[PDB]
Amino acid sequence: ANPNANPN
Amino acid sequence: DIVMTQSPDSLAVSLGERATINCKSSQSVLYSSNNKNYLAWYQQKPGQPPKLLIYWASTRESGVPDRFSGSGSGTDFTLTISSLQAEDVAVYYCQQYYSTPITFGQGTRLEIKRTVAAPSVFIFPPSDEQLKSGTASVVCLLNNFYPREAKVQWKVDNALQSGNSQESVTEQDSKDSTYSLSSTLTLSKADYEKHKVYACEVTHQGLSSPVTKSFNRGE
Amino acid sequence: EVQLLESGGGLVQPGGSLRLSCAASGFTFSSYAMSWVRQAPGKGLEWVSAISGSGGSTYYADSVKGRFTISRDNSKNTLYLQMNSLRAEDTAVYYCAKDPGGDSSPAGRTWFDPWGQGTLVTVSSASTKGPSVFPLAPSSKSTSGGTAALGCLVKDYFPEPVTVSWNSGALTSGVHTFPAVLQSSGLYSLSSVVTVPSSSLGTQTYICNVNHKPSNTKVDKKVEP
Repeated sequence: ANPNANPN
Repeated sequence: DIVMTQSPDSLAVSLGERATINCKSSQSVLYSSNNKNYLAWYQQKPGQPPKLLIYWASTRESGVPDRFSGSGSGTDFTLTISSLQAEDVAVYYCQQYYSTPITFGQGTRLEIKRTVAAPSVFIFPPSDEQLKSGTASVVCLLNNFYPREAKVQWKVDNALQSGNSQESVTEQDSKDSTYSLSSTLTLSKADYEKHKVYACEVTHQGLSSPVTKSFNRGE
Repeated sequence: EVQLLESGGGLVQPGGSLRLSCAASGFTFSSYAMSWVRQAPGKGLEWVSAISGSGGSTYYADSVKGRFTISRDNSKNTLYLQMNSLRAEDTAVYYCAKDPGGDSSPAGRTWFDPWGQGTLVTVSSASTKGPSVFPLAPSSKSTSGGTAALGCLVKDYFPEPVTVSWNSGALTSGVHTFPAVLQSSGLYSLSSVVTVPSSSLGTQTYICNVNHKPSNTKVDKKVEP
């Protein structure tokens, strides 16, 4: 649900 | 680490006009998987913590007035403040959160431009209470002026002073957009008692010629 | 509402240690990564450290690695920053700041909302000293037409900050409390002034309330013409 995915 | 560079470092804009601040990242903060730009903007007023304005480069935080907007993509971003209001005087920061450590821009100081206002000038002799402890502080107040540039020149028996004063300037007022300034001349009691006429001469764009406020010690 | 409240800042000797605390309220504390971000006087923002919601992961800026330790007590809604081997360049306001969306990875890789009001950490060998307060009395040389200026000189104190009010908070219009200047002695000084109707001088009492909490110095100075 947290849209702040790690772009790595 | 990603370096964030804001342009300009400072600018002055009048109420009701549009202010634009740019922010560049040293590498792209656009994630291809979700097409999001990992960029935020903050506003920081004096004495206060930063306050979030914008995230994901263009999403306005709940409660932020819609005159604040963010745009841009990749490495090049912009904060625009439409219809500027007097309380918008602040330092604005961009920040990336694409990779760690997270990093901020250096800040852009937004000044409110207003009409020219000459300072009101006041001079205060040292208090008798301070004098009996051996030091004399003479204080000159320049109240509610714009623009910020101002020159204070202390004169003691008409000799211009240097190296024995210090100045302080307030943050721009969030309602009337003026500045105030204090200059303090510090003398030993012995030096203070050696002279008679203490004068503060003020030069400012709002004054058609320099203004002098003075007193005679011991009158 | 979500609120963060830092405490623990103060004056520290170089090489010394201090523990900062941040009390959180208004949300499920353990669901959110938390960070410390600092701001040296007059400078920008520098992230310091972060911790995951569970406390299982901690990260540090290179500038504090090996000297600072971040921790949290998820039974007390509190975040901590233990600072050892403090240096002059660690002088700053330290802010607690919350991940708005949850427990983003790595902890601290986020934007921040809200931030606390901050706690001031001063790293210096200079000794604590309370200020002397002297009146800036109104007179003809501070009276022009209908407005007079008066004030208080708050001289020779360390460390920052001092607070000044007028008439115990009742007088706020026209008050300017100037930023402190560091004198060549290593002590600060500032003035606080207010402009008032000159017709009021003969009958209205004016008192400046100076407070230097670092030295537990509280001074009220009546300012008379």
